[PDB]
Amino acid sequence: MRVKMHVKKGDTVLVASGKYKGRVGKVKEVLPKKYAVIVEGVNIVKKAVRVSPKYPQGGFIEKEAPLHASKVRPICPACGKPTRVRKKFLENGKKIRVCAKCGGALDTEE
Amino acid sequence: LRPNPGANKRRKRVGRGPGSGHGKTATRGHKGQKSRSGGLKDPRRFEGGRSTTLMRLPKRGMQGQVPGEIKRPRYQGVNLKDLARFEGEVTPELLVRAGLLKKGYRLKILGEGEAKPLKVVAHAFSKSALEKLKAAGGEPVLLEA
RNA sequence: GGUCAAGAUGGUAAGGGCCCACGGUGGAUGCCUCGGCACCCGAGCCGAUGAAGGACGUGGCUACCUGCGAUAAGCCAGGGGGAGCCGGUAGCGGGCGUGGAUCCCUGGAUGUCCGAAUGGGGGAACCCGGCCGGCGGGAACGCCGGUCACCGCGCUUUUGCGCGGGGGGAACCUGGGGAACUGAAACAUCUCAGUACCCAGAGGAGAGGAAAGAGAAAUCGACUCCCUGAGUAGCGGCGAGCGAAAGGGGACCAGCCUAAACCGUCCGGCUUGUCCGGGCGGGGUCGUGGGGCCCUCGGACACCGAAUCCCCAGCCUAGCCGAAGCUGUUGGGAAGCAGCGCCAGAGAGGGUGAAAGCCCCGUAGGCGAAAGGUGGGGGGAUAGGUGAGGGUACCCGAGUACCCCGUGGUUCGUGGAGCCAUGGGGGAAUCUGGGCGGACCACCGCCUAAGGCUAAGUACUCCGGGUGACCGAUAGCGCACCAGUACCGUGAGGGAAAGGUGAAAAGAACCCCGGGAGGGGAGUGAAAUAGAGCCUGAAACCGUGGGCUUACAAGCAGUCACGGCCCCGCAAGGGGUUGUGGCGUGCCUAUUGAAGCAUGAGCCGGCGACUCACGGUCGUGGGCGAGCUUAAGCCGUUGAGGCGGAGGCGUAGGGAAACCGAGUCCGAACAGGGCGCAAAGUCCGCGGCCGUGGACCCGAAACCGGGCGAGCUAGCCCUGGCC
RNA sequence: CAGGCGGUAGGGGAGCGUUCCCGAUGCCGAUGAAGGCCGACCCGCGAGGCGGCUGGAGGUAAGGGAAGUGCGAAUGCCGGCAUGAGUAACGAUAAAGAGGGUGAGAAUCCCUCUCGCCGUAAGCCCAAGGGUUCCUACGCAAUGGUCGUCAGCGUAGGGUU
RNA sequence: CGGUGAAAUUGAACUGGCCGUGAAGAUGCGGCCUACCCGUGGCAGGACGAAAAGACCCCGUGGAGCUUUACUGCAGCCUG
Repeated sequence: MRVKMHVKKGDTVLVASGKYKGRVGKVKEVLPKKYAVIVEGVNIVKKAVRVSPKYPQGGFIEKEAPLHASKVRPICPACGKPTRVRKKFLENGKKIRVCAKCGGALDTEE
Repeated sequence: LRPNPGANKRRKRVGRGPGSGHGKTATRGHKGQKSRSGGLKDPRRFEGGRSTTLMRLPKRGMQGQVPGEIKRPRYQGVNLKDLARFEGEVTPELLVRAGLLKKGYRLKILGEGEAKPLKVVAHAFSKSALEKLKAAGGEPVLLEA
């Protein structure tokens, strides 16, 4: 939780929570880790405006706070994140490797 | 985690304010705050001057010497010596240079109990010294500049 | 049952008094911080390439806090970097980006107008002008532009071309000039003090810095700062007081130079021969020679104070990794209780809905890294310039040394008063020279003056980092965040307050009285007596209800007693409430003396005053009797203590001293006083305690320094008007 | 058994909380840190436990060490909150009364009609100095010394060449 | 009556007269005489009324402003 981070759009687990049921992290800041797991919001029973239906009450409430979420999940769930061994000419690949592994290859899924 | 100061040591009198119930500390106004009053001594100072004088140490700073360091044949022979040769030089341990008013200056013959001299060359031998030095059995000497 | 005479008691509050319940205004406040403050290390120069420091601008849509300035939420290039950003605004309305977008750094570009300002003026932040370029309606106008003080400074006297400075800066710093208080319980010498303050100026640190020194031993050897040197040596209405210096311990250790006629060279000289003037030099004194003549000479180790250059350039800010748990479980929560499985050259800490080594943290673990901006090291090279022997008539570091008085320094206040230092008048010596040790004279000794340069060790704190038997929002910087701004003053100048809703915004659709606020519901949620000034949220004061109590009463208060109520009560009885009665001058300060009519006192709350550093000094708790250790060098998450033996106290003292010495000065006196008598202290601490320091705390007339104002007021000057 | 025990100045002794330092964090704790609110067990007291309510997280000592500390009280310091008081006061004795209007409400706004006081000023005018505001449109919880649907008040927009 | 809504001083006070008394001019202590609960519009006597820690003073080896041929110097003038 700093100028540096955890997972990004990613897809991860909820340990100390109420859901645990991991899923799509719609957006995650740089400093306040502020990340939305699309896993628990509300309605803000909207303005009474025609902003929302003239008869409103916003629906998708999803600002995800706490940072006990168990980011990253290869064939393994709760795991920290490795770093590199480069291996290839100019190779950062700070992919995530521990027990199972996941790096969010630019392919099949984030 | 236990050895509290034995007997009394710890704060003995940092007595705060003036009295459990009451308080005020001293006399009457004559000794208020900015009241560090007639200090050390009023009429006592009158005394202080009270008298001509016969001891005058004039406009200067460079006196000579004739090294008056009180040394004792008694400490010597009772139990810290070598009955013939010790010399100013060997007197460090000697408590007749290991104090303060002339450490390195001159060791005199506090000739006392029994004989009363010095059997080691040097400087400072009471006359009584010269004599019981000669009796005790000693080779005293005295060269200059 | 009715009539009358008599007596005794009862309830009936407009309000008020003690008690209990339940509110409100007020913020104590417990804790809690992106905020101080304290110490230590790191760091230490800004500016005309017109800076520090501000005026007016720009952000599609912005008063403001921000960053840029007219190419203005920024353009350029390189260093860094993982995938999100269009600063604090989240909202509107639109976006850029894994063909390194946000952003961290280093060097880039215009870089508005003011501000040293300088092209000129000017109430700065705004109006003027002269030169070449440009565009426009051409000339006139008017913009971008490049343009044009002043200073002194050296160069081609003609470039007046080509430089310099100036302008800053919290504290440290050098010199310039330089004060009353208070003390001396008055106070004129004296004192604070060469302190405060005005100034000028070099810095990043200057200061001082190789000896006409010390000091007297046939000794030392730059300068600076620390400990010690004695607070003695001493300076003095010898009074308050003030107070050294060599040495020793320590730290830090380069030394280097120029006119100094003589050389010759030379150009100018005057005027010519043989004087002076100024350039090159050898000479260019380190602890003494230098030059010129004669002879012995001589044919590779030394670097600067940046001489200087290349580097591992230390960093600057971006870097990187990086140790091990889940199941359960009481919970709105768990990181918690419980189960088993886990890490560790890294159990420093914070952060993840209540207290984790194994969850968040690029930390302690260790390692990391760059082509810019800075150098000591280690080494090189660059190396100016140093680096011989005697002989001989001498000429060759300052224009004043020196001596009279008039003065400064210095531990020196006038004195027998020295040395350096200068304001007056005098007024010279080249190493047989000349000041210096002792006023001065005779000695020995000392050093080599009247020029020049700089490093290194103590100071200082703007700025950065870190640590705190250093602070919690009235203490801390006043200042924890749109406080040096609000606001008072003419200016100078003074100089607040206000920190927290909650775990996360889910912070309130919607219905209902109402103009609105605001008020009842629904949803929030774990709570909303957590609801927007909204945590914890007490005292004071005002309020709604309930209990007792009250209209023949004289009393701070009260309060001892008891009786009537009502209360928990098993009783014992315990509560609150009081009518009857007994006895009762309120507290603080300063008083012979107080109820005070003497005083302080409006009520609540938070602040609110005998300390610290040394000297000492007496105690007494503790180590050895000789006992103890500053300044430092060194090891030091914890940083671990160790060593450092210049000393000061003891260890006989007696004296004005010479000295003598446990003895002793008087003295010619065997008479007294200081003893001898150890009857060891010496050190660390804790503490009663003075002396200096503001030393229980706030309190005055005022004296002194530097500035601030004639839109204050009186005057005087200039210039219109009105009677 | 003494034997005594009013007693400021003042001197001696002995305890008390109080926020920190070790606290050799022991931990205690969301079945509450803490402060708070109330109470007929502890203390010779300064204080203590303990019980009950609040209250959201701390807090801390067994033994000892370190101190900005314990306060009516100083016409105190800073902030509240009271008091005469719902009396004194509204800024000029240059007076006003009506009708209709607009409004959630109009003594206190708008028109219009009666009426008094200025007029040599309560005239206009330039200038100074103020620097918003002026206007037009909405609004009034603050502000006018109550009003107030009025404004020189608040919000926005336009306004002097 | 209605809109409004302050200001010093003050322990708190529930505060009669007396004759007395007391630090010597008292509601508040003694003995006693009257008098119930409350408030408004007034009247000024006390509560030494408020006001300002007396400018009357004294006192403080206090301050400050003239002064004078008190004390010492500074200035400027005169002058070997």
